[PDB]
Amino acid sequence: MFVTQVIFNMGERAYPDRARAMVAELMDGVQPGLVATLMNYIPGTSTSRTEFPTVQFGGASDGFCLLGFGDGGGAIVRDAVPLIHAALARRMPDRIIQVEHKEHSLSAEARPYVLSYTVPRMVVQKKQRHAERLLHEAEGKAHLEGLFLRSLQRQAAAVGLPLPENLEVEFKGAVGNFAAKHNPNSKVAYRGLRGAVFDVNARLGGIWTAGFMLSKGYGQFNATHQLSGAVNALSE
Amino acid sequence: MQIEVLIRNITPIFSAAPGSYYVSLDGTINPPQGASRFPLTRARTMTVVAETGDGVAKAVPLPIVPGNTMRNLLRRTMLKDVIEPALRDKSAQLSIGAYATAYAGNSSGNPDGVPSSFDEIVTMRAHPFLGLFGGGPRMLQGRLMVDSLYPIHQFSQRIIGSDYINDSIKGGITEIVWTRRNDPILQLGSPDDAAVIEGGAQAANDWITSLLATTKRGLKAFNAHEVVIAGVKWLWRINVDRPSESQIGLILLALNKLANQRIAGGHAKDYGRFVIEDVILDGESVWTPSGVSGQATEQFFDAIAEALDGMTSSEFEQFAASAK
Amino acid sequence: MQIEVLIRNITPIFSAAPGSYYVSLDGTINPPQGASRFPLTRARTMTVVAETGDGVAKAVPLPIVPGNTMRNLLRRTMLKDVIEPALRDKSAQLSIGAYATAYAGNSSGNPDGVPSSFDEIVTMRAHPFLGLFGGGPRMLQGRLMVDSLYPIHQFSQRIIGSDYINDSIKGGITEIVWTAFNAHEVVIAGVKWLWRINVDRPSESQIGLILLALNKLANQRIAGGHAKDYGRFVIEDVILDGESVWTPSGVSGQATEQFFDAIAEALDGMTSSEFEQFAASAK
Repeated sequence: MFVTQVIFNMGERAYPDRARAMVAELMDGVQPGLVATLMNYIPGTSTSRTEFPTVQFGGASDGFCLLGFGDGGGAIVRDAVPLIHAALARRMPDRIIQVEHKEHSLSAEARPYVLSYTVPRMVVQKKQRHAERLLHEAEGKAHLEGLFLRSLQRQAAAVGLPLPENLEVEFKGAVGNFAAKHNPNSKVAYRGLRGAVFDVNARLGGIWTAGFMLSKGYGQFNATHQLSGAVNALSE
Repeated sequence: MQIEVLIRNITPIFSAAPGSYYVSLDGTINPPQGASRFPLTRARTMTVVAETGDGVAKAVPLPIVPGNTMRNLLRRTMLKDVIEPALRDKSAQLSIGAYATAYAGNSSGNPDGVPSSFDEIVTMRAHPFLGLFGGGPRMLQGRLMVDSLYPIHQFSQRIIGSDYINDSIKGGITEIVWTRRNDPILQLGSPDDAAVIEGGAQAANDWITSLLATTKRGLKAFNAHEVVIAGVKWLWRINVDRPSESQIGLILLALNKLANQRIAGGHAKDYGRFVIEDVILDGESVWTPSGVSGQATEQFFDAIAEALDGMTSSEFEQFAASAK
Repeated sequence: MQIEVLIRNITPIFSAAPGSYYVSLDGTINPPQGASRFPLTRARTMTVVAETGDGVAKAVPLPIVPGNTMRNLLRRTMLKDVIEPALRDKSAQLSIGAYATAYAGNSSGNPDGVPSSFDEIVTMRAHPFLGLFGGGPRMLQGRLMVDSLYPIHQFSQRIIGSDYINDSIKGGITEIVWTAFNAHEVVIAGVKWLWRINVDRPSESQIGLILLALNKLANQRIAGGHAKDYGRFVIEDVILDGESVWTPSGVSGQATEQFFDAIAEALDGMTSSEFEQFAASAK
């Protein structure tokens, strides 16, 4: 029902993957339970869970942000943020780290017409053949709409939010593509989409997640702020 | 002897009504639960009966300044601006009990409970100051009646009368003022600013962690308070029970020097500033652009001057003395 | 002492008011549901009694900058430009309590609620800075009255008084800017403002500190709006106790040099111990 978003103001835009790597690195050894809980690890092992992650990372314009889902997510972010703040203060002795703590109510109500919803970061590259299928809407709609529907239903079930039984979505398109890597020296990269616009006949309150593999910082979007239509101020 | 003072305030008047009333956004009094809620400080109001061009009498709230506040304002203005310089010229020192009694009507919370000798009663009542207010350990009835600052309004016609109907205001005269409280944490962006702070950025981050961990109070507070809007005209009514010339002159001097004092509340925000527009003495206007002056008022000023240049602290120390 | 400061804005002053309001494309507040309303935050508007020559006292909402904002701006300017550099020059060091107390009055959300000894009161209300603002953990009354920023308008003629009537503007003094498009009404720039400051029986040092802040006041902006350049202002005239002491270089002359000397002496003689004592919790 409640989503907690915490932003650490480091002063520079850090990509979410390196952010998660470094926050893992800072908490090595001290308070192992916090590390296991924050990294989405099975108790007793360091492996991650295939299930939807309750721990969330995102790329803030001024830094990186922690997102908790549900009471468990809220509780973990609440007892976690002082520790990561202390670690960041320890590592960066000559910079002030600022913490912004804001909560979003999560609500999804139906609506007999559609609204323009978009995201900056979709994980859509599965096969190279499907990548060229985006020229025709009909061929590429099936897997994209299926991905959106499954992502929405699984995140709703994870957060326990009621959703209508009659959601239909049609895709519009994206702005461009981008490449992302595990490490700067890694030779493995994936393709995402920026401005992937799709129309849904329902309202989405608060911040929302779509796609899969979200903990590394993909598929987060504030649907509520997008409805304000502040995307007009994009020019040079 | 009735005194009516036409007061126009050039800054909002803020007399806080006791109690934690809560407001939402867009100024809804006592909002339905669930919406955002913030503590609102309501301005002091008195319910009065008035007919709003309907003919039926009904009780409606009216934002006023309580009469006790105006009485204390008159007392303080008189003391600071008239009596205290007179005592300082003669280098006469008031005892601590005398000072407390003159400034709050009593030197302690325990009244004496016994009456006064007649000579002492008349001596204290004939005094230019103590006669007006009275008080003391043994209770004394002052000569001064101070009424509340009633705003001239369609709700005040049944109270003040139709004499000042030309200055009435139809709509409401209260507004909500919103205030914040910002932490220093937001305005730190560089350690160069924090060169004045102990421990530097490390200590600052430690303090912010303490704030997020165990403080909850904290230095962040969004709140609001209701103020009476500026420019509304007020009527102040003062009555005296058979005064001497010196007491009337003292009251007139206090009215002359009253404009230098605020009415109530909002010292930080310059609230309570006013200008005395018209002073009426027994149905006759004695006010002048300079102030309270004229041939009809010369005798009062002469009498109060003759009382001031020859007064001492003996009366005050006798008045404050307790018989227990 | 009564201090009147004249302020005009090169850029629009945007003091957003609380509450969520909606406007339409043609620009009407709170359109009917049938129209496409757009989000709109409004400027800080205070209703004031005024007349337009008819003699009818009609309350009119007037866009003003709150006196709290002016107080905070003056305090920040005073510290950052005078008190803070002076503290650095002597290598003075303040505790976090001293810093938070200086910037916001209280160091904690729970006031002491206990009276202070008169020695502390007399020592602190004579301080060049803390005496003006005050209000530590033990509630102390500062000597500074900071009025709001009233534009010189027809609707404000009942407030300023029998002065500055000639340079008064009749028309509306707020306009809406569109940035779907983020709309937020603003006061048209170039309008004069009246800034009234009264100080209760001040010392020469406090007056000098106020004058120095006014000299360096123009550096900062007004009512936030750091983005898209909102808040620029220049002071055109400063009236001290009825007489103007403002020059294009700044407040100076044969009238206000004594205040500058007194504040120089106070700054050379002030230390961090007073701030530490003021921020110290009595409990």
